[PDB]
Amino acid sequence: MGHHHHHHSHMDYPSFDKFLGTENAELVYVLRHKHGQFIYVWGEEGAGKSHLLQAWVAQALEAGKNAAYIDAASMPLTDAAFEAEYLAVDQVEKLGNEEQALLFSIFNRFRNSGKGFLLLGSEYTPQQLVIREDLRTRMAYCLVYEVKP
Repeated sequence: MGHHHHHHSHMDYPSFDKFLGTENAELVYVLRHKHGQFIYVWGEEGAGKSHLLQAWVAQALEAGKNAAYIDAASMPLTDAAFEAEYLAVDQVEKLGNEEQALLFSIFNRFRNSGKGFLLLGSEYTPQQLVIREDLRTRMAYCLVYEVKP
């Protein structure tokens, strides 16, 4: 249920302070629920936080299934990513060439098999980001979800 998303550009404040009991509760803050197969978010999560991405990766890992999250602005993409069934990519925009074609191939392997779980987050939009048209068309297979009421 939902199907409602309207671009309300607010929440530009970090809002954080020292906890700071040094608990392992940081893992509990990660532990969330799963969601749709192909989900693209912008703002509410994909802003260099990726905690919901890590949650989604972890809940898949618990099922004995392969899952990984990659910072597209901190870590490079590898062919090893094809081992994972659940992929999460945050800060997608800085994709260059090989990694972008690799990602494209990932999209194909997903759509071809009828499998593949993907979660992307950034600050703009999939059809507005500076990417090649071959990848951009594949970005349309991912849903756009805003957690805004």
